[PDB]
Amino acid sequence: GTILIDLSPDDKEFQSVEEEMQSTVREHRDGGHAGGIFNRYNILKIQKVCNKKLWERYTHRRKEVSEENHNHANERMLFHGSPFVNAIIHKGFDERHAYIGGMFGAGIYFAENSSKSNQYVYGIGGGTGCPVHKDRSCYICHRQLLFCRVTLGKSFLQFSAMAHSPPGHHSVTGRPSVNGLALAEYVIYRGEQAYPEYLITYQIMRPE
Ligand SMILES: O=c1[nH]c(-c2ccc(Cl)cc2)cc2c(F)cccc12
Ligand SMILES: [Zn+2]
Repeated sequence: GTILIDLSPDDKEFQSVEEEMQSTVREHRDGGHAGGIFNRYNILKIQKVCNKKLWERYTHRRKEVSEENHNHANERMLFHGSPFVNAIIHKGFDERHAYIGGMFGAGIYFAENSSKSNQYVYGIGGGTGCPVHKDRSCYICHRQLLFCRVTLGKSFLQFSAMAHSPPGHHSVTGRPSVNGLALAEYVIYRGEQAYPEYLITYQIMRPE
């Protein structure tokens, strides 16, 4: 049921998505080991992901959460990087897309920093890099990230350097508490709480 609709680079939607992608790159504590060395991306394509069934599944759950949280879904737009991006856009999020060894337990992880999600495009820790060159800092191969609509509801705040949500909460927020520049990360425990709205195709760019 999924179709992908290409956005024109002249479209304001393309432009606002590209800006969120570019402006949320930061330095990482691994010095680029997992995701590569770059300060910016070359955006090749942005597509809108359209699937009526998956959208209805998302809004149904969003309404349940909202009604449990004084009519506030606490919806964010967040990045997700995964080797399973092709399954996600066709079948939605589910337990198979969880990060089992994540620091907030087995759930589905999202980032405010696009460069954090970039670390997972080729697997946990960048795996072995691109399939063609075996290079985690490959500047040639095309990568994909999802920019997703995520319902957090009442989020459990974890201050910090598929399982269940902590009782009485709909998500967990990983607040950065050592790296002063890092943005937050978030975890949901039900795949119906995210919709994969934009597929972004890009390369990381070698600093000049
Ligand atoms: O985008 C993310 N993806 C993942 C991740 C996705 C799939 C697998 Cl198989 C493992 C980790 C993990 C992750 C994280 F731990 C923090 C912030 C963002 C992300
Ligand atoms: Zn490559």
